[PDB]
Amino acid sequence: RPLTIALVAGETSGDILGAGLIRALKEHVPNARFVGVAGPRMQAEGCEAWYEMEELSRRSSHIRADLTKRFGELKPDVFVGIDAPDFNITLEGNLKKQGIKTIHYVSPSVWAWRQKRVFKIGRATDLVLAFLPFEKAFYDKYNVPCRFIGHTMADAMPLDPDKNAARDVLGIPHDAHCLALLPGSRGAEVESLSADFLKTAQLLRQTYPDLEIVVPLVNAKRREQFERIKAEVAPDLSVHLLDGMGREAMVASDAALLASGTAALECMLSKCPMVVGYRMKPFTFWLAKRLVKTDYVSLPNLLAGRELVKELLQEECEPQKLAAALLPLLANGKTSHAMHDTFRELHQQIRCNADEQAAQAVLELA
Amino acid sequence: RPLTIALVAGETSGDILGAGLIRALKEHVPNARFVGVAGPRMQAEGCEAWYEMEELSRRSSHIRADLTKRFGELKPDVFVGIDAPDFNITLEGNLKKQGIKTIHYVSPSVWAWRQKRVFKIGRATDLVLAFLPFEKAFYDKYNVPCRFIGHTMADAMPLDPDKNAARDVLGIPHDAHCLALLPGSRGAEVESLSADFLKTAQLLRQTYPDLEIVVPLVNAKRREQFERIKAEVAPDLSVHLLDGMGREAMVASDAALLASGTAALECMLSKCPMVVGYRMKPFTFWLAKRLVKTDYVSLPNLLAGRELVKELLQEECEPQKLAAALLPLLANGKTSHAMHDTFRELHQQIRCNADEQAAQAVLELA
Ligand SMILES: O=c1ccn([C@@H]2O[C@H](COP(=O)(O)OP(=O)(O)O)[C@@H](O)[C@H]2O)c(=O)[nH]1
Ligand SMILES: O=c1ccn([C@@H]2O[C@H](COP(=O)(O)OP(=O)(O)O)[C@@H](O)[C@H]2O)c(=O)[nH]1
Repeated sequence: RPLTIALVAGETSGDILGAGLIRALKEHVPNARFVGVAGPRMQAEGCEAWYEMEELSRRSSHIRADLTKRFGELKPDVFVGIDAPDFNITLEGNLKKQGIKTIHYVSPSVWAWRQKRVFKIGRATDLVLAFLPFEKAFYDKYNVPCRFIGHTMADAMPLDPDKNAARDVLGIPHDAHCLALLPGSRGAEVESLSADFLKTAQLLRQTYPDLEIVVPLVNAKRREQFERIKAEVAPDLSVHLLDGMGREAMVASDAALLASGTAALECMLSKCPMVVGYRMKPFTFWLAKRLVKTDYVSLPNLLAGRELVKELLQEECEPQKLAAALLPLLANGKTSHAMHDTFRELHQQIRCNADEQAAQAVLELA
Repeated sequence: RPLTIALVAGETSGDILGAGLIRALKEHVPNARFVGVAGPRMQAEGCEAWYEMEELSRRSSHIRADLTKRFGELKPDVFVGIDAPDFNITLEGNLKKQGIKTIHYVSPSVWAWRQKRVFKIGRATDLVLAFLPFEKAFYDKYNVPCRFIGHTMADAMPLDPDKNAARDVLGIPHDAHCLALLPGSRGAEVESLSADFLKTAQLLRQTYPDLEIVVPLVNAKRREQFERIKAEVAPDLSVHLLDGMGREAMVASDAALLASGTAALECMLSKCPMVVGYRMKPFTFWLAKRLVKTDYVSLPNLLAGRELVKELLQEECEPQKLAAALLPLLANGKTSHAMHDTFRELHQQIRCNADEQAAQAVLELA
């Protein structure tokens, strides 16, 4: 049987990676066969599309079950889960259980929000392909086979971009200073940063009165959001509102002000000096930092030094798991009595007559 | 001169702490004088109100400037900043510069989101008053004088609450199992958790068909938000919607399902077994964890291993600071050229022909 590769892509970015992977493999094995969940680019390269990438939830669970069986029957030489970790990691695990060799393409950095998920990746995969070196170093800490392959955007973007050519595309004068404002691809980011970014540009106009200001907006919604904010904050500030074209804007500009994330890497490859501005809910940042630091989020467990009360976070905060955790407690029996007694002990440990303690602290210092 | 204490409270919770502190001090010094920013409870105990607590932004900056001068003239024996860290920490610093002894009451855990702010607290204060032991242990790590005084809520809540009395207040039958649902005091929490909490209760009704469900809602907005979600998720689930009364609901219930935060402590003091459910943006949790782990958030600095590009986060993401950071870059001179060359070096380090690397990884495993 000729080399047969199973692929699953779940988004346009993954379809691009998959098509590039197919082309490179056909160079070494022109007879290779490719099947799975394919977008139009993978299909154009010959990927058999059992399902369309756009089809990636009830339906998703059904597809993953079907692929688990079919890939099980097929026994492909390798399975490559292309990104889409919420779908592919579990699938990679199901196939590894059947002895099939699995690769996960792209570090699921956001998805792997806790140690337990790193171990899930390692158990589900024979190898992880990581774009960046510090991602490989991360998995090195866990004896998880990971190969640093470089970043495809670095292959696609030249070392020395043409600033003047980008300015010609955007109609930006070559003699003017030019500032790129990337308020973010997410609504939360745009809402948090757009006003401050506009005020920043207003301040800079005081020094550079002919400063060109280009604003690449990823989609119509984010655009309408930005115009709304601008109308209330800086109605008289003339700017270039662009539909996409963030790459052109950054290659063209002399500096960029970015929310953060993928833009900062693309900006680096554009050779545009940048300043990164970001703002997040302080309350949740504290919770996260609390968790990273202790594995807990709730005060009873911090006071007890153990998982005294059950904490179900993120994907574990789900009805079935919540109900299973509450059922022993609603029984109002032995378990509830033991938690009751520990609660009384901790209550006593922090019952100190704080008003008097504070009053004494004042009097000592005085 | 009789003992003279300066106090600043900025919210109702701080007014309660301040009034309790005033009463305890008057026990030891009935002639003591109290002045500053006082709510109605502090005033009732005799606190001279130079400003009303409700007045705590342009106006806030003006008040803090005025208090910096006046407290400077007064030279109070002690200044106590009662919570409100965004106002009081800077004020405590201004007064310490004048030799005045300062105490900050209540650990500013959320406000102190990074090391630099812990050092700010230590420089601004002679002592921090912390409700909880792990908060004191935190400041012990930084040689920041901190006194663990216990939690005032533990003083106010009895060790053995009366479940049946709370049920009588709420009209809950004594023979029924009762579940408290606290979907959160913030709109983001209610939106994220209300549906899953309702579905959880629906599942539990399958085992406890007479289960009472009490939902304490902090305000009318959060209430309207919850009813809206319930109308779409569980219109036929009968529940008790309460205006506040979270304490009564928890003392009364046999178990509680809580978003998290202050509720979990109050639930512990209510002797109600609990399950903590929480959900936050994965993307921002990763950023935070990224920062906690490295001090950076942007990919260029992670690749460089230093602050190659300026990152201005949270309170530093402000127009004046953003503009000052962009001005050297817009100059498009020596600095921009050095960042350009480093960008080209990092670009080369991750330009590896990833498609071919990935293809080779597949072929090896096959
Ligand atoms: O304010 C902005 C923020 C981002 N982008 C562009 O949007 C693309 C995708 O950004 P995203 O944050 O969505 O990266 P992802 O999460 O998809 O990897 C990037 O090429 C950016 O250049 C933009 O045009 N304006
Ligand atoms: O879904 C909820 C969540 C909280 N609370 C109550 O709201 C009070 C204040 O909660 P918060 O989270 O605002 O604590 P804070 O941040 O003010 O310290 C607490 O006593 C809780 O019992 C409630 O009644 N329903």
